[PDB]
Amino acid sequence: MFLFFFCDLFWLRLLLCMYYCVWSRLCFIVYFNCLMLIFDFLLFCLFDLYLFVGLCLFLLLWFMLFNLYSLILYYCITYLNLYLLFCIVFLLYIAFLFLFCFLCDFFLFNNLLVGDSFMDVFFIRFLLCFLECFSLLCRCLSTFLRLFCNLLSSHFLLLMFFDFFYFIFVFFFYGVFCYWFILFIFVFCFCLLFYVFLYLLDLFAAILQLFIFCNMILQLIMDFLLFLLFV
Amino acid sequence: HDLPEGFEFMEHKVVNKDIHAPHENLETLRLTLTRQDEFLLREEPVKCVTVTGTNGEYGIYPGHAYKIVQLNPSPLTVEYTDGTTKKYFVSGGFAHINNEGSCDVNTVECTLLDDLDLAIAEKELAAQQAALGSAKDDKAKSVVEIRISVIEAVIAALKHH
Amino acid sequence: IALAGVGLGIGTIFGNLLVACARQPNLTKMLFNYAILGFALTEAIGLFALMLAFLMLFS
Amino acid sequence: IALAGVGLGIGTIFGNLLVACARQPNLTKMLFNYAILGFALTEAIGLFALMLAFLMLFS
Amino acid sequence: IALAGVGLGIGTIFGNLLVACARQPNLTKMLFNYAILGFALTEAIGLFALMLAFLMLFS
Amino acid sequence: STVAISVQGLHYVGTGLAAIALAGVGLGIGTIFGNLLVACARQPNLTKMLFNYAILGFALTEAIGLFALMLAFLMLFS
Amino acid sequence: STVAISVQGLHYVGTGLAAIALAGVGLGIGTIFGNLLVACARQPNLTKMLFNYAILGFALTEAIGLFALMLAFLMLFS
Amino acid sequence: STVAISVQGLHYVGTGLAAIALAGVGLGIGTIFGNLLVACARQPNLTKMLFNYAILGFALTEAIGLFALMLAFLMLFS
Amino acid sequence: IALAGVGLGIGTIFGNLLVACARQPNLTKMLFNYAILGFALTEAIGLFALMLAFLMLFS
Amino acid sequence: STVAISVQGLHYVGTGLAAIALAGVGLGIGTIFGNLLVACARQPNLTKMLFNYAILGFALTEAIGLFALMLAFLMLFS
Amino acid sequence: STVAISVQGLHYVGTGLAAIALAGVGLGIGTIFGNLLVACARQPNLTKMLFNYAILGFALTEAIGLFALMLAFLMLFS
Amino acid sequence: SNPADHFRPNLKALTLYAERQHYVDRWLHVKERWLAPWYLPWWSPLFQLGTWYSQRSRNLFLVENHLSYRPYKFRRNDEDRNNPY
Ligand SMILES: CCCCCCCCCCCCCCCCCC(=O)OC[C@H](COP(=O)([O-])OCC(O)COP(=O)([O-])OC[C@@H](COC(=O)CCCCCCCCCCCCCCCCC)OC(=O)CCCCCCCCCCCCCCCCC)OC(=O)CCCCCCCCCCCCCCCCC
Ligand SMILES: CCCCCCCCCCCCCCCCCC(=O)OC[C@H](COP(=O)([O-])OCC[N+](C)(C)C)OC(=O)CCCCCCCCCCCCCCCCC
Repeated sequence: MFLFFFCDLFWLRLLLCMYYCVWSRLCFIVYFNCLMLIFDFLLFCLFDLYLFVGLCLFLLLWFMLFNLYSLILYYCITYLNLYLLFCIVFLLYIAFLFLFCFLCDFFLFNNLLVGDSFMDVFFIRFLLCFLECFSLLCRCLSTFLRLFCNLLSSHFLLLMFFDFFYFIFVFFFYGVFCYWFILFIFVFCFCLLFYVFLYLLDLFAAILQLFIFCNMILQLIMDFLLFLLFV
Repeated sequence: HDLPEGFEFMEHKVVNKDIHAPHENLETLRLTLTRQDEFLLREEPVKCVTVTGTNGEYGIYPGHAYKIVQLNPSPLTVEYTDGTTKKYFVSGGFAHINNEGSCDVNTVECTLLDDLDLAIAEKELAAQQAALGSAKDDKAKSVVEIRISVIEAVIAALKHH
Repeated sequence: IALAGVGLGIGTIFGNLLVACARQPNLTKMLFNYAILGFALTEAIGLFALMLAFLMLFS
Repeated sequence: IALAGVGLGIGTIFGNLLVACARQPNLTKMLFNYAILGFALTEAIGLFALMLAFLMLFS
Repeated sequence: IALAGVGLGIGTIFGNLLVACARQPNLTKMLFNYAILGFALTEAIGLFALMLAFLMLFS
Repeated sequence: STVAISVQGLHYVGTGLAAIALAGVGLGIGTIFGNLLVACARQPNLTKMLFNYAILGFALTEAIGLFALMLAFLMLFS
Repeated sequence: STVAISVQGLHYVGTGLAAIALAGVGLGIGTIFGNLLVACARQPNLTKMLFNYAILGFALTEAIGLFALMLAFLMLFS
Repeated sequence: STVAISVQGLHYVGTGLAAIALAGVGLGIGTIFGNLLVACARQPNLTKMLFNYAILGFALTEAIGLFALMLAFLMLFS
Repeated sequence: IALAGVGLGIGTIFGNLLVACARQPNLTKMLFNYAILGFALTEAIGLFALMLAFLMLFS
Repeated sequence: STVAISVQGLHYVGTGLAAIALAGVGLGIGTIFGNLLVACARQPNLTKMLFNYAILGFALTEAIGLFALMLAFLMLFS
Repeated sequence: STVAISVQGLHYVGTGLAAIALAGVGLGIGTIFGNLLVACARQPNLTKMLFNYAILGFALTEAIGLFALMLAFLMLFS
Repeated sequence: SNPADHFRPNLKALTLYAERQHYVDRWLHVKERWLAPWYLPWWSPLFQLGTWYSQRSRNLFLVENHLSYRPYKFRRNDEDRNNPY
């Protein structure tokens, strides 16, 4: 089975071509922490710790072109599928993990064995290592699940509230001309307030979820970075 | 050429109780109430002492846990095992309470509540209140409000009894 | 299930008692009496819960 | 089950009573009265739940 | 069961009241009045739940 | 087989559950007033502004209680 | 045998359960204000920045309560 | 005898149960902001930094509530 | 389920015990004895719940 | 007589009950970040070190929710 | 009359109820790390020892979670 | 249901179907055509890359002796749990 379809970004692609045929400075980035990993001077890393910047920026652009514009009615999030997000996060996370593993430095994993020599090795430390190794994959899964669920829930709620607002506005506006106009006015004002609140909340939540999505990957990378001191 | 430290000439040091030691049942608190490097009371056994720190009022009895309290302008009560009461008024300072059964209350000024006059206290508040209205700047107003807080505490302290 | 609240409430009283006793050991006697008073009240509620249980289990 | 939120509430009052007594113990005779007042109100709530537990148990 | 929280909420008010009174005994009257205010507000919710219980009991 | 059943006593059960939410509201009221007293003792000068904010907190918490209470009454009479 | 049953009144039960989700929301809001009073009492000059953050916390907490309330009303009308 | 029964209305009950998970999430969020206010009054110089950490915690806590809300939609729409 | 409010109450007692021993490290014995007393009372409540559980289990 | 019955909508109930476990996880996370915010204001110089431990708790706290979430799928899809 | 009935779908309910036990484990872990952050700021010179004790506490709570999951899986399959 | 139907791609244009057997056979023909010429010895890494993994997978499939039944991958109806056929 081969389905031929298209993304919902063609107009946005046209706008990108129109408005970016000439250069422009960028000074505001959703996830700025990918550019500043080291905060104490004289510390440097031999690993390619700045390799994630390009992917981070592209992912932010793509997910912002989809999610932020999805607040416009009838705009489609073409990628909104659980397993597709799983594939994306699998790609990024496993690629970085295999980059660390191909280094063939086993000492890098010494920190997995949690605790000190005082703790019993078999009954405490080994179990903790098992849990942490499980927790890496669980972090991947939680990242993709969170990204999926936030969008799904937000858009379900928006659709339901908009349906209710349409119903009351269309089939009960005549109450403005009736003696119970005050009740309708109160309800309409409440609905407007709810509309504004929901839109603001969704706008903020989209950006914050993208921030967290990139921060999980950067945390994976940082957990295995080692910094040398200049002398 | 080594010089003595000024604390070597002081022969009344602070005794701390080792944490790994048995407890003792104490019925007396050794109080040391001090003003401007002058002790009004010295290792004086008192049944209880009531002090007003920033958080609130503390009633210190023998065996009270180790604590440091930053006092505020307020009355201080000292009750002897006789059941007799002596009330002072302090403008500030610190109170060090030791689990060994000692309380060293060092104040910048500690005056018996009898010495203070309520009539003088009331007129003084009125004067500072007028200045607070005409106080030039924010800093001046803050200083004036410090005086009012002390005055009202004094007025309230005397009206209590 | 009502015993869950009673058991927790009893533990809460003693938890504060230890803090209070450590703060001012000289008053352990008075605090201990008040702590027992609180237990005597919380356990009283437990009796009602048990009574209902025994008044429905044997019915 | 409502008794769980009553008995626990009683323990909370006494737990704070010990700390209040252990902070300034000369006010015990005053605090104890207020502590009893709180127990007199929460216990009153428990009666309402007890009332229903009895009305439905005998009807 | 709605009373469980109401009864517990009262205990919290009468728990902090003791601490507030011990810290600042000079303000017992004002604190006591506010405690009564909070108790009345919580009791209002308690009656709301009590109203529903009775209606569903005699209906 | 297709069987349709209408139980006329389950509009009571839902009503009782909606009343449970009141506990989370009633307890919330006590917490605000539980800490209001401490705040007044700490800073008696602000006995007024703190009281107003506490009233705001109580009203908003009560607003949640009444939203739940609306569901309780709707299912009681329907 | 294959038997299909459709119970009508169950939607009342589910709606009541969602109302319980407002218990924590109401409690959470009360907690914020209680902490607000202490912060104001311990730092009286910040009576506005703290107030703004309290409103922000209430808004987010209210949002969670509204997500549940949508299901409560939706099932009640299903 | 072997009898197979399929009750349609049960999906409402499971949906309502998931909504209860929001009670912890809503409460948890209020806990974060309560500490934020009590922390900004202890060290206002870091208010901007603390506000940033509070928001991060809100999303992580909020994320969990969405997991439950997804299950509600799955059963409510199936 | 009543055991849930028992185990938590026990944990509350010992949690406060550690703080009390930290605040007043020379009064460990009296705190330890009082903590044991609170555990015994709370455990007694749990035993009552266990009694009902076994009575219904074997009925 | 021997009668075997198969109720085909019960997995919804089990799924919702498992989802309720997420309330504790959400509450625990809020507690962690609340302590973090009130702890950074006390020792700001170590802010970064505290953050690392806070995330560790989240990693060890969110994992438990997955088990409950895992059971939901194993029953929702079966 | 003597009637014996065997419901297939009741193990889902038991599995869900057991999964609810994790809410306490998750909250307990949050409490452990919440205090850990506070303690580290108080006495940062003992970070390692406190971290070791916190891990021990997490392990014991996790062990209880394993017991609950063992019951859940047993009922789910058996 | 209806709200759930809003989360679908909105620009579906064409769907094509093809049997696994047919396109697998066509791919094998292409691979044979490109790997047949003499100037690509069998010992070259390219030829082994092309052939060895496929041979190994097919051998593993042939050697399989499972006690359970695996329903046909391309049945007409795979939605009924109580009918593997
Ligand atoms: C049988 C019926 C026919 C169908 C046969 C199909 C055979 C299939 C074989 C089996 C395949 C199995 C696997 C399939 C998997 C599918 C998966 C999938 O779809 O995923 C979704 C996914 C959606 O991605 P997306 O995010 O939407 O972005 C992709 C877009 O293309 C946009 O992405 P982008 O913008 O980044 O792309 C770069 C873009 C950069 O931007 C541009 O260049 C702008 C233009 C964009 C064009 C492409 C968009 C198309 C929009 C819709 C169609 C436009 C109108 C067509 C009108 C048709 C009228 C009938 O540049 C181009 O597109 C380069 C091409 C430009 C062509 C310009 C031609 C100018 C001609 C001028 C002639 C003048 C003559 C003058 C003579 C004068 C004489 C006097 O699709 C893909 O990723 C691509 C899937 C393709 C898979 C390979 C298929 C095989 C090749 C088939 C070619 C058929 C040609 C013959 C057709 C004849 C008419 C009937
Ligand atoms: C950084 C923050 C950005 C915030 C932007 C805030 C925008 C504020 C907009 C105010 C209201 C605008 C009303 C528009 C009305 C249009 C006509 C109409 O009927 O619409 C009704 C529609 C729907 O209204 P409705 O739901 O009442 O429609 C009823 C229709 N029936 C009955 C048939 C169902 O309005 C909207 O959907 C508007 C929502 C806007 C939400 C904000 C979107 C922001 C993200 C997109 C930004 C795009 C920027 C691109 C720039 C270039 C990039 C390279």
